[PDB]
Amino acid sequence: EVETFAFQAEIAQLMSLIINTFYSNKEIFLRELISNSSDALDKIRYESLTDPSKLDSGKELHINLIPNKQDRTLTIVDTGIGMTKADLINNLGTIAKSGTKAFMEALQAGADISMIGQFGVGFYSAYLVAEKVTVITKHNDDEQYAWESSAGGSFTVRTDTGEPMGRGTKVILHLKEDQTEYLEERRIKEIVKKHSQFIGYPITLFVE
Amino acid sequence: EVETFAFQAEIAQLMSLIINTFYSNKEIFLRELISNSSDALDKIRYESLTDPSKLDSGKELHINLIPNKQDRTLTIVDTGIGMTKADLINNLGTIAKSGTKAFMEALQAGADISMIGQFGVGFYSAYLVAEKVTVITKHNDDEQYAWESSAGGSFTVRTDTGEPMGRGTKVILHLKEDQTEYLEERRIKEIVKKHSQFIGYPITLFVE
Ligand SMILES: CCNC(=O)c1n[nH]c(-c2cc(Cl)c(O)cc2O)c1-c1ccc(OC)cc1
Ligand SMILES: CCNC(=O)c1n[nH]c(-c2cc(Cl)c(O)cc2O)c1-c1ccc(OC)cc1
Repeated sequence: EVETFAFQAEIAQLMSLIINTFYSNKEIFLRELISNSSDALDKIRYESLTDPSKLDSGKELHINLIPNKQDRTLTIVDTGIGMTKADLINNLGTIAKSGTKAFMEALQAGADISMIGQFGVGFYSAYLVAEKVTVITKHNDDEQYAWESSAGGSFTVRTDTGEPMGRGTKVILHLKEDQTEYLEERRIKEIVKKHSQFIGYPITLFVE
Repeated sequence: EVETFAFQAEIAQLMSLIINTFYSNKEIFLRELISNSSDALDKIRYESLTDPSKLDSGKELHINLIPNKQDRTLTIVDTGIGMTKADLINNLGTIAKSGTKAFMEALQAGADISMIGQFGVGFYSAYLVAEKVTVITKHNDDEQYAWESSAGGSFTVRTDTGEPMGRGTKVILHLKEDQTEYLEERRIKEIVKKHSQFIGYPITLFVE
């Protein structure tokens, strides 16, 4: 049912750098994950331009933000192109090995962690606030998978038989104990307004 | 030999807005075109991860900047994934119709033209400095095409029989008469250093 994989050495090193570096401006994770959602949404939209049946799995192109104080999770859902099993395994559709190398040569040259997205590995900023991350995804050319990691050098992939989602990607952030401010409506609103004001898809902040 | 197409109404409107709006910070075009080259390069690299024969048409992943004062052109070449004929026709692989709409709702809300790339239509900033633009491209799954436009509502596409390039995209900017500062080594260097310092591919500035 569940396969376990090792992160390539460079990705594991990126993940330790994000987890262990003292760095206070953690809120940029939300921008990186929304921006990722926007890229996936752009992709399904571009595909629908020549093949409208690509949208048979859902015409709505949007991003939802769902906080849950009881489970201590912030979930980001989008109706973008989604990922195949192979995409999930190859670093969630990123060029993360070379992107990590570039990012680290910048960090030497003075840059800081807020610029991680410029190197294509913005996802991993999720580990600034999350102790575990679960990625649930559905691409038109494959079944629904769940990817999951709590860092420490490994991730899992399983075929997800739970809630079918049609098409897209759901990112569930199991928040660190001292990071529950990102479940507060006021705070999420503030971050979205600050860093994500010109995203070309509706972003709905669910309430509790 | 040569097909002529009309820009969708919204793209034509974007192109008039870029050409006719008084706006002095024109140098951002280079950043947008390099960043486009970087995205294409990321794509061929991601593809090679699972199918290394994708790089049979060239293993080198780079961006060259070639000024020519005699022809009055700045050319940007990259060895990225390239575009099929259909990509060229569908707004150079962009979601330009919806991206233009978003960009224009931002311009109402106070944003300026330097943020065009946040809406996926950064290419068209080329018309801040160029009176004509020629895009020559080669994707693994198709032949070599040349796209061309001097705005005014139309572009052409032809199958390019001239210099074969293996794989990638070449953007040739026929500069406006008052915009020849972007052929000066000092100036191009300055712009690349300012706006394009963390691009994960070597950028070579050719000399004359
Ligand atoms: C290749 C076809 N699929 C995709 O590209 C895709 N599909 N879903 C996502 C995606 C990834 C993350 Cl991490 C996220 O938070 C949201 C997403 O939609 C992505 C995705 C993958 C890689 C990215 O690198 C910047 C950004 C988004
Ligand atoms: C779908 C497969 N091909 C590509 O995506 C592609 N190939 N070459 C380019 C490209 C486009 C421009 Cl305008 C440029 O200046 C440089 C490029 O490499 C692109 C490209 C297309 C769209 C883009 O939108 C941001 C950015 C780059």
